[PDB]
Amino acid sequence: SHRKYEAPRHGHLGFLPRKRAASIRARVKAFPKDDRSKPVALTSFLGYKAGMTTIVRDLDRPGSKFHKREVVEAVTVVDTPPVVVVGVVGYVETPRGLRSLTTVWAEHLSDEVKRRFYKNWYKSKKKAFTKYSAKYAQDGAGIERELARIKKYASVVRVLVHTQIRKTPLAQKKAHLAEIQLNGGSISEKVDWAREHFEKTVAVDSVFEQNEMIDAIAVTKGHGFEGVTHRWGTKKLPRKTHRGLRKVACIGAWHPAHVMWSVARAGQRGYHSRTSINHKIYRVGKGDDEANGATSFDRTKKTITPMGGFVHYGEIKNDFIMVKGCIPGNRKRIVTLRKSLYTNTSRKALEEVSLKWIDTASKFGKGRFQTPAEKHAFMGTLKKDL
Amino acid sequence: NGAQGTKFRISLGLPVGAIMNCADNSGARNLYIIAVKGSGSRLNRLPAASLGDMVMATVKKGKPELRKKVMPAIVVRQAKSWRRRDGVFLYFEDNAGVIANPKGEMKGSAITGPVGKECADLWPRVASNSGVVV
Amino acid sequence: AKSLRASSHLNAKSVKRRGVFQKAVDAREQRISDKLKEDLLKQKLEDLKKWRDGRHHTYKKAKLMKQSKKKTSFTRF
Amino acid sequence: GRYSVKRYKTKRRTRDLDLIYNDLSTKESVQKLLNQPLDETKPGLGQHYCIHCAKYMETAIALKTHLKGKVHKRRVKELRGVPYTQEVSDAAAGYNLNKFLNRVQEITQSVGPEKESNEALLKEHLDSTL
Amino acid sequence: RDIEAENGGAGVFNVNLKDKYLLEDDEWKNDIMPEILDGKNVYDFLDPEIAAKLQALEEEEEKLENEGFYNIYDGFEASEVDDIKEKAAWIRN
Amino acid sequence: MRIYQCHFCSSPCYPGHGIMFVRNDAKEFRFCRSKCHKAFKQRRNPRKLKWTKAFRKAAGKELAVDSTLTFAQRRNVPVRYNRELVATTLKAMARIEEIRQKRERAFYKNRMRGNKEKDFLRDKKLVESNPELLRIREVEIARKLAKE
RNA sequence: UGUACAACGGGGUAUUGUAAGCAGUAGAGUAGCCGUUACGAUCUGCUGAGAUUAAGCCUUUGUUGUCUGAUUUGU
RNA sequence: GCGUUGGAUUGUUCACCCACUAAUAGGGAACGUGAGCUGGUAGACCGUCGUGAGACAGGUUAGUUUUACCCUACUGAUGAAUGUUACCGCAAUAGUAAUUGAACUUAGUACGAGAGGAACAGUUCAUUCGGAUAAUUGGUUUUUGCGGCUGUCUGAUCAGGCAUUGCCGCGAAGCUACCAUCCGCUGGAUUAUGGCUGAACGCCUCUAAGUCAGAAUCCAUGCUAGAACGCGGUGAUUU
RNA sequence: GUGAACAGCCUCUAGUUGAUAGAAUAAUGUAGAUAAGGGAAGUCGGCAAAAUAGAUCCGUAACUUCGGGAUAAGGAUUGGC
Ligand SMILES: [Zn+2]
Ligand SMILES: [Zn+2]
Repeated sequence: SHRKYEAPRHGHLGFLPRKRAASIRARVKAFPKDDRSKPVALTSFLGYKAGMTTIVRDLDRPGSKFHKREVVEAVTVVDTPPVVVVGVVGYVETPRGLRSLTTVWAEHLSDEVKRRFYKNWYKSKKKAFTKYSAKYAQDGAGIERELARIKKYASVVRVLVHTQIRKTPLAQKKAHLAEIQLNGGSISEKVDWAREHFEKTVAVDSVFEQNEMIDAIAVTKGHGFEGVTHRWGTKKLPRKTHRGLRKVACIGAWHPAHVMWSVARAGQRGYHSRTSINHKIYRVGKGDDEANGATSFDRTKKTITPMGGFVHYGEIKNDFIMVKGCIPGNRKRIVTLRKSLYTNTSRKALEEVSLKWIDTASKFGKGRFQTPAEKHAFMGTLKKDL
Repeated sequence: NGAQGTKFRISLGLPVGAIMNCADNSGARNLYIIAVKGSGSRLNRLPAASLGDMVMATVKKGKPELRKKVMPAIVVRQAKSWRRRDGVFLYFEDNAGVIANPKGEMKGSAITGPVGKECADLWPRVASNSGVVV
Repeated sequence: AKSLRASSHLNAKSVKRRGVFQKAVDAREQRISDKLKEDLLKQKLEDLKKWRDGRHHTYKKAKLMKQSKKKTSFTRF
Repeated sequence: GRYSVKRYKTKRRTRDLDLIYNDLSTKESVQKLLNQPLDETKPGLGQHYCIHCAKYMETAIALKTHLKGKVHKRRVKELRGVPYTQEVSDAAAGYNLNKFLNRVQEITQSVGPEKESNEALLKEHLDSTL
Repeated sequence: RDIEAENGGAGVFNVNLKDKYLLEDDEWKNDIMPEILDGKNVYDFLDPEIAAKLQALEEEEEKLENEGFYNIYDGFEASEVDDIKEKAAWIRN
Repeated sequence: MRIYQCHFCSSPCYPGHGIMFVRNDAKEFRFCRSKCHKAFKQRRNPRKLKWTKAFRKAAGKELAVDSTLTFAQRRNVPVRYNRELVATTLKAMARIEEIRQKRERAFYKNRMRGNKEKDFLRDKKLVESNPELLRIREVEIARKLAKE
């Protein structure tokens, strides 16, 4: 019958099946549409999530009620050391989909990507790309033939890059590998760009800058086998109901003969692959230049990394991207930053964000001091000193 | 309408069935009844609001001339933990209540004790009748 | 209200895009290309501080003959 | 846990010794609260109000037994010195030192013995009527 | 109103709250005042007459540096004292 | 942006940190953390708790009055914004902090002098107390040096 | 068989709230001795001291030790 | 396509009452005998009747069914064999999600004797829903981390044990809350309807052949999984 | 020993250390516990839980078979030396 009281659904049927993702590194499923008028440009970048922090900003937002007023905001920090290019792939069009017809790799590669190809590195002879390096002999007939194949056919060009995990404090030793699309024009020029860029790095300043809205694609923080109440958001039955109270009691009065795909059962919560769009970059900071965490308003020399470092992460000795709010994934993960897939008709993607202050206090507790010098000055001289 | 400005969001402290204080000398001591204007509609959920929110109420304690009579007016103190978009969390000693007409104009002419910053910015006549903001 | 996929709102957005937003989107591309080229030149400056005929032929003919003996080919019978 | 949670709620919040200091400071404030016209809602119908422990008793004998007690003496021995304002809290950190020191010498000179004499008059008044 | 109409409408035009301000030098229009330093706040230390009080502070500090402000037991020489110390530390352990 | 002081701990309260309480006298009490907030709720006396700065300054720990501590006066009458005046103040603050820290270290030295005399007298009493362990020490040292 | 890995330790960060021991005359009074000694909750000082600090915190020029066991796989 | 509430009333409700709201639309899959969970036989009393045992025109009160460990379905999780192993990818099929209200300005303008009083374009924020997140705030404490308390025991001090985690306070980390924060789009074809050309029918006609616009609709872009018998490109191939 | 107490908690004598074990710490359960602001909006129904609780002092209404009601109610206190 007709339920006597309408109410919305519990959960979203588009984010199904709620299963474990098939890879720790979420897979980019769409890059922006190419305009062959414009220069050669990467469509994406890789990074490692490193905690969160708090900032204050001076908001020039006309129409709003914080116009010409200060605003506290959360931000996420991604360690974004430079990315190394190692290959090219060409993707020809077919009436089945897109097909790869050739992949070309570089001459020399790092132990990191070799470790990625390997699964027991400490026993192997490490014979991965020996014959390919040999194929990189006098004139590289094969290399040039496959590159010319990509220039002739293949329609669209992606570039195989890897990270420099060696730079992070992470204890993994193994780099991630990813195809990132080139969105400029002239397939010939794309291939020439890649050919010139083998064995060379691309920093994050050369892919993004401030006031840019980017998308984060990642995997979300597995919690494991979870029940209905916390996995979909259902009510709880009052108390001491039969066969428990953290579940759906039943379907009603009416009689089906099956259980539907729509009735909110138990299972995995988390480790799902998610794509969260339109996060505004607030700072593209650089390790070469200290006083990253400092500001025009502050003038207090300090890096963004808080006292005692981040929690379950080390220090930021590298270039980093600061975005506002909450991205998917937890600390120590691999996130891909993509750029927006569409021109955004919101003034939010035009306002030149200006910061006043960044919080470099300890996240291993209730932090009250931004610097150990401040802690020293406030506490005063202790017993151990003198 | 009647208020000057947008629907801004500050945490909810005052569900239906909550007796809160009146300290002006219009005659009332207390405010109870049902209704909250600009409240959603969800199964099993209570109408509860603040942000200088307008609410329907009766005098549980006060003069009989205005007991037995439903009336609109506005929250000025809450005692829940509210967040200012400029820094810190704020909270008051208590809840506070007090009386008005649907245009935002007050039956009383002066307010005792502090009144919320955003409540006064949203309701002009509260700011004129209040001597103490925050 | 007017939905997300309302024709009028989308037309208004379409008119806004060609103007003040695409200029800001196109300036960033030139900026970032100018940075990308210098990140190459600095790496060069640091460097100056010091058939397919091999196996595809055999592998593909063997695949095709396995396909034609097992009759498991999409195009050939 | 439950004891602190269910005693020190902001609903059941009491009256912040700073203000009791400012009230016992002057003559008119103490006489007003000794007079305290008949209120139907207050416990003792107004009268029988201790100011140190800001509390309405029912009766004169309940006031007597309150004054002959350590709960009263706790408060009188807490209220002798300065009241610990934000002035103290920031002068400790190196902020508005001179304001704090002016307040301190002001209490030491003017306001201190004022309040002490007021307390003594209160005590002998209560002991004489009771 | 009309400058708004020229640049952009009501909700887009970013007015400069400055350009109206009255200063000694006009070239410094687009400056910013620092609000916070290491732990301190600039507005608290900012007086017109601070350099003279700092000169007095330095005079006082230099007087103290000349004064005695920044600067063995009989019966035991030094090695006797060290022997007693180590014997006592051994005894406690 | 401002840096307030905790009503209890006298510590800095940065933006996005702590809780504020607004008394009926229209008076603000902001705390660095829930520890100090809950102590305020329980009506503790911060001049009796040893982990505050008020207890310290009242007891005669790290000093309370000095010429260094008068510069951070609150200022309710402003000034014309001379950037030269701003730049002078920026250097002045750094200099003042060095001077204050040195004077603080001196105060701590003045407090903790007279401790080594006491420690030495402790050790003297102990060693003159307990000779029967010194025999075990002598014989074991001799045994070890004869062993090596 | 390496800027390798681990167990300990060091440093930083954070939580708590000022350790054990010794002394004082600071201590409501009480007794004894011609003001003085004994008892004495507690207070004051050495002492933001002492303790804990990854078990899913950060860091390491230290000490000590460890690094070829088993099975299986061919176009 | 998306939503269609919160409550009062059991001397009763086959319903009504006042509020909030954009709105508070109707129904089915049970009631075409009988099927989740919850309100609405044995004892006893009053009333009507009966010679009586007892029955009832009634009314009141109290009053023990207890799966799933099987198959299927559903939800999540592995996995043999398709030369071995590893890496990067394609996308058939299936699912799909965003919603509503207010505010500035347009403008006290259009319109109007007056009283009153809109909208497009440009902007800002919130309601319902969803998905993430843990910088901050709050909650949580076997960190049994620190300290304290009662009673008892270890001769006293120290350091500890027991009190079904003994009790009190603070309590990081982790988990977590519209109790905290962040984010949530744009192309083609169409309905009603309005039209162009134009016969049928020497007038005329949006229609018969053709054709332009047009709805929160449809299909796609985008998001989720990835055929375990769907696929490609690529690295190594055994003293 | 605490304490009004053969209550509850710890201990001496005497006795026992028996009840299938090991590793992890998902959901759902069984037995408990805490929770901001609001406080019965929940629900047939305040079911359950919470709150109160010992001892000293003050004080204690209607009604009453004059015997009671009555620990009515409602209030001030509790350590150590
Ligand atoms: Zn009192
Ligand atoms: Zn504090």
